[PDB]
Amino acid sequence: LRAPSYCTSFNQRAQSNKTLTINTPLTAGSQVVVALTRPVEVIEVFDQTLVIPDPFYVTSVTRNGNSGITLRGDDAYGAYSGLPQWAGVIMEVLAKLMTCRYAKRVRVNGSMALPVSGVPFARWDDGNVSVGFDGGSIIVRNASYGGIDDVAASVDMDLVIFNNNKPFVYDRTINIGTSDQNIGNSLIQLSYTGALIQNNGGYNHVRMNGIRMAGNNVRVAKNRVIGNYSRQQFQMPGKNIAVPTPLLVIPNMY
Amino acid sequence: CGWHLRDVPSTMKVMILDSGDPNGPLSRAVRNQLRLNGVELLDKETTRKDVPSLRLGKVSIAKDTASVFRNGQTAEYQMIMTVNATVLIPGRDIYPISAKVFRSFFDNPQMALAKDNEQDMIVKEMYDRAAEQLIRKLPSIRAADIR
Amino acid sequence: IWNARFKVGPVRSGFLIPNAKYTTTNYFEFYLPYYWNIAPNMDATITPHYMHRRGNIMWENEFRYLSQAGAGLMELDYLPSDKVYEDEHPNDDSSRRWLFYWNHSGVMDQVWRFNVDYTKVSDPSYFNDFDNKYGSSTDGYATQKFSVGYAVQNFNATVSTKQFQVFSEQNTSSYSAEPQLDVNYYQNDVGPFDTRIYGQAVHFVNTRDDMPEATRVHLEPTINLPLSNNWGSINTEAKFLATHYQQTNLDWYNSRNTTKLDESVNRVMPQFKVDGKMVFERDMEMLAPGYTQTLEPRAQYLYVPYRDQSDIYNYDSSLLQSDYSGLFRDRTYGGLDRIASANQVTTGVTSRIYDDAAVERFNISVGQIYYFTESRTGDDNITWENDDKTGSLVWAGDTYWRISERWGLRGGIQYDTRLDNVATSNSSIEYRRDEDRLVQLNYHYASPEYIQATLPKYYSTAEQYKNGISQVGAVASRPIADRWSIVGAYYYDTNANKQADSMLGVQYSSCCYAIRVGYERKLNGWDNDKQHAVYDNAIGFNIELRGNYGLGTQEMLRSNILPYQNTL
Repeated sequence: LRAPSYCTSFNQRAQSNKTLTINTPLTAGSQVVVALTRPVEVIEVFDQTLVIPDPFYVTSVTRNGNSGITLRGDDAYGAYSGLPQWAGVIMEVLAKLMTCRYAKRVRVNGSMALPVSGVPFARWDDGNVSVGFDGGSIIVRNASYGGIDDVAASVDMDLVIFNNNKPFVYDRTINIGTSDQNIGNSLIQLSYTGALIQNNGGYNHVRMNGIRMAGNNVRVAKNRVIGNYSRQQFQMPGKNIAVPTPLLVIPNMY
Repeated sequence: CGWHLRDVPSTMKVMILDSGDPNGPLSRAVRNQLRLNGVELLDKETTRKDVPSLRLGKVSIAKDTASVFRNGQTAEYQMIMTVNATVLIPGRDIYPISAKVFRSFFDNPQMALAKDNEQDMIVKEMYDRAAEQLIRKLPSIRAADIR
Repeated sequence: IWNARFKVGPVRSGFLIPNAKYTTTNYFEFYLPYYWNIAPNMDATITPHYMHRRGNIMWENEFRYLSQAGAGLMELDYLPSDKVYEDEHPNDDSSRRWLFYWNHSGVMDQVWRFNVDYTKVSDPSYFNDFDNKYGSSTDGYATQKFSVGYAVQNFNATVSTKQFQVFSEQNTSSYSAEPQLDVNYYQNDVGPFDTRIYGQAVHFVNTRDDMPEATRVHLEPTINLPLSNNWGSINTEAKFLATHYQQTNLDWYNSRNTTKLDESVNRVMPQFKVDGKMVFERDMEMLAPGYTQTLEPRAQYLYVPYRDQSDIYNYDSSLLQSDYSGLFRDRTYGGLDRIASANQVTTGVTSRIYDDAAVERFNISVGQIYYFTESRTGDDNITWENDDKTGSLVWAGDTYWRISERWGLRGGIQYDTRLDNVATSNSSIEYRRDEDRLVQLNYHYASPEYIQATLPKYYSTAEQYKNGISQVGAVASRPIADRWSIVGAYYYDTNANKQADSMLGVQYSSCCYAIRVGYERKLNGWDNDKQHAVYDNAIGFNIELRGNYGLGTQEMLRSNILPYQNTL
């Protein structure tokens, strides 16, 4: 168990190409913890009278020597430049504390705005749904459906929100992927885990990625539809991206 | 070598042009080509009947796939434009001529408004190359005419 | 994967001959046409098309008429309920699928022209699901277009408009002209010169509400001076280009880009061209008596000034690809939004061989372009292997030898020094006795550097596009008797050492029926996970009812993804 201290929270675009620098005071000998709430951003790029969807996701996090952090990312195809918008919360293991200001088992029917602003954690049990988070709302979709329609779904979950009443304490971090990983009896952070480009129904079908929790195992699943671009104009290679940024896991003591 | 400056057959310096679509893109190209060569074009209803007549026939344009990528997607196209025509020498018989133009290009993904401007330029250039071929076949008609 | 097809059917007002169809994708389908002679200038065709997988009948209605206004055709396909659509598209409450198509053409007097091209669909997935006979889609949208024209020998005036049918589930970007006016006027023999005027007024509207809009007016007066001789000719041309833009809806684009668009933009620039040409000839008696060889040098100088066009959005201009004949072209983009500067001279030589009948047999062409100044269009972003900008950069070639009345050979090369190697090249040799006997050889090449400079940026990173093209093909055809015919084609990729296409067809023709069997193994996609291609095997059984002739060739040869083309 760890008790990180709140430092700041950012929601802004990168200053330079795929690089977002956030300045904040830091102390020597401290483990900086960054909880990305918006690690992905599908930017439309212009290439010679073509408007092309292109996910931009964070790749690595670097500490700027006791003065801040920087986030460096990349696009799906490694060919286009842009300024993506990323959000998160910067903390420090070594002085305000985030407090549990919301804890309720809720019923989310397709979408639900957060009752109180903060960093949401949740756990549920359903294999046919996926849960995402765009910053203000929780998005629940039908992940077992193969098509270009934005088919919603419902799920019962335990929702906990921390903002800056028990202190925020976490025990492990997890890198989500295409294979199941058991998190035990614990709550996982809610966010988009990547983006998908697919050849589906004569379109370049673009979706976001969410979290699938069946039992206690978590992996990546398809989520909210971003857009459909006709393949009569241009055709894109298929992409399925899971971000390398870790997600926080907190004990189920809230 | 024994080169020397070259010295349309002189019997076709005045001729009638019939196309069925005199305001079309092919006939406009042909008239321009029979203007740089000092040929006077007479109206279709000339009282004179001792002049040859060039009658433009059917024109066919075919575009097909020439290459594919490793996913089977179309890489290159090939367009073939065929033009038919006949020249009538009064007293003599009918001498058909034809042209065949080839053009290869890559299938470039573009917005369809920008992409048909590129296709409308390729076809316009293939009309000028087809008109030039029909003028180079006039000396061979005069040779056939003189059995 | 494997697929199979089985078709049977044909090649006063009553029923026609029905045709059936079974495939291992859509199962049984049946067509039952009926014909109706309404009048000498009216008729209809009702064709209930029963689809088994969709579990209902699509009523395909057709109406061809010819009235005083003109001749038109209308179409209305209607499927009362779709079973597959309910599973695949649950967000739609209904399942009705329909398509309305209207065409028209009317020539009042001999100069006026009228046209209509109207299309509507019910859902954004109608075109993908159905093999509609009528109806045209542009970038996935059903388009409605109207046109009025007026054409005499020396004047043109066309006004037209085109619209898209956009659904809320479609994100594709497309511009249309609502409306567009084009005017042409030619007056030659103005003294020693020829004159010509071109004008256009257009309004651009995008399918999306966040893309810029503009109104553009263009004027282009031209004056020539064509001088000709028995051995040479030179043509001097002067041109003027005047354009005006009125751009709105620039808020979304300006905030996301460093280069801002401007409200009012005036682009005014001249153009000067000098094209020369000479022809020599020689009596080629050292090869064969009575032959002639001609040598035809050609040079052209073009000058266009430089205007900064970064504050204009690019609506309808795309880069043009070049061949030998494109070395003398005076435009780099197709459209009126990008007009690159030019300070260059093009030189070329073509040599021909004529036989004793004054019939051309052989010709070869070589050409290049020398740039005195780099061609800039303001918005200059092209990936090149080298930073060279001036000098001799482009080379192109041509060849056409007519070996006999049945043998033919062709070729074409392109050599760019900004890539340091061969850009593109193609060749072809064919023997063709008659319609049923032919053997052909192919080769198509495209360097990896050429694709990086030309194709979109994501091509150079994907393994299915980044390696270029290197393809060898072979087509053959042979009839066994007066009622048999065999065809075959094999295409190979020497970069990957894997085939690209393979076809084999046999047809037995008879007096009253023909039976055709086909097989094709083709590239039909990628894996995206294991990074390898996916092949598709298909067998086709086809029975034709005859009331025709033909041994089946030239139809079997054009059935694969790389169709045969007569290159003789």
